Amino acid sequence: PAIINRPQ
Amino acid sequence: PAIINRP
Amino acid sequence: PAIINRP
Amino acid sequence: PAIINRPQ
Amino acid sequence: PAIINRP
Amino acid sequence: PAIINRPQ
Amino acid sequence: APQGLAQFIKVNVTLENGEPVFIYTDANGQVCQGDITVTQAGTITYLLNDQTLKGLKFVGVGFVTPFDGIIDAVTISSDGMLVQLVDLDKTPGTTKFQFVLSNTANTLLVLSPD
Amino acid sequence: APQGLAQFIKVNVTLENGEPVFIYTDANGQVCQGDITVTQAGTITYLLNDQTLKGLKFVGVGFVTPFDGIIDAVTISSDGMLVQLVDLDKTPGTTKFQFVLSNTANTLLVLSPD
Amino acid sequence: APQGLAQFIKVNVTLENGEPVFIYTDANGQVCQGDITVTQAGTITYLLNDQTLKGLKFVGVGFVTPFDGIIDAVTISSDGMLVQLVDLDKTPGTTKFQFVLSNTANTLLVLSPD
Amino acid sequence: APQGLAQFIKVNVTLENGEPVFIYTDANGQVCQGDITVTQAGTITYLLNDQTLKGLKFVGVGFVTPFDGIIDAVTISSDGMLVQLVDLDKTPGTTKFQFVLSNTANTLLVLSPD
Amino acid sequence: APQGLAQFIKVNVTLENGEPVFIYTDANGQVCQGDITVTQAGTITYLLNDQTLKGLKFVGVGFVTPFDGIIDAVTISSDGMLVQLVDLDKTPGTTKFQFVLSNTANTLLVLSPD
Amino acid sequence: APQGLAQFIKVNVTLENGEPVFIYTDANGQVCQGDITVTQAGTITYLLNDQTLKGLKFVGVGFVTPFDGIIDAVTISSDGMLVQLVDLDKTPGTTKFQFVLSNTANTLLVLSPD
Ligand SMILES: [Ca+2]
Ligand SMILES: [Ca+2]
Ligand SMILES: [Ca+2]
Ligand SMILES: [Ca+2]
Ligand SMILES: [Ca+2]
Ligand SMILES: [Ca+2]
Repeated sequence: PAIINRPQ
Repeated sequence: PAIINRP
Repeated sequence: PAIINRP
Repeated sequence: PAIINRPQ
Repeated sequence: PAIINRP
Repeated sequence: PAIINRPQ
Repeated sequence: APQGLAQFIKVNVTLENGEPVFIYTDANGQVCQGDITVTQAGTITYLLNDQTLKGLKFVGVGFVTPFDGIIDAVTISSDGMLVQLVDLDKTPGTTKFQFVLSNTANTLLVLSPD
Repeated sequence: APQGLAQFIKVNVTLENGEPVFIYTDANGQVCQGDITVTQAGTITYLLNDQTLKGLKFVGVGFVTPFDGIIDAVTISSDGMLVQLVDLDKTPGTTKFQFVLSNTANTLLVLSPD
Repeated sequence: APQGLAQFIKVNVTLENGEPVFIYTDANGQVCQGDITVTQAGTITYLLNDQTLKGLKFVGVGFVTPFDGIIDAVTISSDGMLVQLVDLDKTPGTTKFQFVLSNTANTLLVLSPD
Repeated sequence: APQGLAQFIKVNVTLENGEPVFIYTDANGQVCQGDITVTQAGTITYLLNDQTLKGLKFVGVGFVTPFDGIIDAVTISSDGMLVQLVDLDKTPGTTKFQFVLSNTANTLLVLSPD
Repeated sequence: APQGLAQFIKVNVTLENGEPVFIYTDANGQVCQGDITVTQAGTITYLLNDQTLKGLKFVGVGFVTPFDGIIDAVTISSDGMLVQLVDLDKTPGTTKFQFVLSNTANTLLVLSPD
Repeated sequence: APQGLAQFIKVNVTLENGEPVFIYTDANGQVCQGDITVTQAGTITYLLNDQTLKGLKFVGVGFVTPFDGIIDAVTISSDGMLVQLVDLDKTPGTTKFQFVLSNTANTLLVLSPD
């Protein structure tokens, strides 16, 4: 699967 | 150390 | 890569 | 348990 | 090596 | 067992 | 003390035509696509539910781009039933991974799909 | 899908009087007492900061009451730098644990204090 | 007593854009596409040439269809520099695999491309 | 050729209220307190008698003061049923240790009491 | 692309007077003396057929003269059922080896005869 | 409670003619033939003194007659520097064994002479 990083 | 569970 | 078996 | 050393 | 048991 | 090498 | 978010996915594995099929369910037990969005630092825990009779165990999490910085670390339980990812969510972007599992039928490693 | 909290502790180990001292710091670098309270399902991540020259590595997390249900699972990284605990918070109560570490000076395992 | 063929491939791994690139060379040092054809029972040996500073080691060979019967077994050397496949060539067809490697920079496993 | 003394303790483990209880017996089969006095260089051998149904295995011997010099080395059998300590009896004093065991019910390590 | 020869031997193990007896069979199923001649670079694969009830598994291949250059490498399957030798056939001469196996009855390693 | 004898041997390994030579010394540093006689239950401890640059480590103790009852168990330290044998001396007779070592030059196991 995938992991999507949306940083703060 | 310890772990404290409060359910 | 691949492996191709030709028996 | 414990181990107690009494050297010679 | 060897081990020799004499019971 | 044994292995015997005869090089080319 | 700063804290983050802990996400959970169950990795259900069955067979179809003799080969593994991975189906993900969420913390509600609902089928999901399996992908996770990380919006702040935290963890993602994957629990193996092996229904294959092939004795699957996690041995790690594999990446074609292991240096991309999206996931920081992988931890694994001693029984192969859990893997956890540490994601500090500093590097933006997406990474794709495949679970890596041993099996008891043969000595090939099992990969989830690319 | 429900999420939990991911808590973090840095496990700083240094020598005093020839023996280890475990000092816990939080995500802000502040010394803390080290115990963690869990109020919903989540994770606790412990990062090793070996300040010694003894080559410490985590090998697991040990419990005198390992079947008490407070902690469900332990995962460990391949490099021995991280352990993570899974706490589904379904059993109320308190448990005590000791980190278990290997070292490169001798073949004795290292424990944090009981 | 019947004998088979022992084929060989060198698995050269280097970084480009911060990530691995797998380049296969044959016994004559020539770049090759990497796939191997088996026409009788035999072996295929893969030698790791880690050109990176990432401390790569083989940990196994992974398959999305591990039960397809194309490859019978995988063996690995204790130093992670060799993997060998046993292919009795009794099942016709094609399988795809990805090398699985550990690294010393992080705790993520490395995969060659799907 | 200099020789020493070989001492023996059986580590009997049962459960009480679901948690381990360690009871030591000596080479006569008699219950003993479990502590050992070392009056010259030698070995101490501990044999696990797991009566818990939890699949206990030794994985090592843990010390809060692992550098105190009282025990020189720990050796472990491949089946987890024996640990042996090497004690050269040069450093006087007392050390306290806890057995460290894996179990098959969960991924927590088991410790004997502090 | 240069290629070599892949040779195969089955390592059949039984007991006689309670102790292991190694009998080798070739790729035709015929009893053979077990020795292999290598006339060009290649591999030799040994398949364990444990008929002892002692839970034998390969853990490696042992040599009294491990630096003689006759065998280049040993690879082992994760289930202990296969060992493979890599022999580049550059150094002429003969080497003798003993299979090394674990067993499930005790913690002694098993060796085939010198 | 009855005690036994703890015997000791240093296993000195050096190269001559490119191959290992095993030379045994006793607790007084004196060369000895290496065999040990056991007249009551006890232990024998073997300490590795690798004088080579080959990175030797014990991985176990091997027996062509592993079920003969002369030696009951083998324990090994995590660093590969010690093996200890448990000999309850309940079966009379003689057994022969070979040390089994890994090395860092190649993937062949090293054996002491038969
Ligand atoms: Ca199906
Ligand atoms: Ca440090
Ligand atoms: Ca290199
Ligand atoms: Ca009870
Ligand atoms: Ca028979
Ligand atoms: Ca040395």
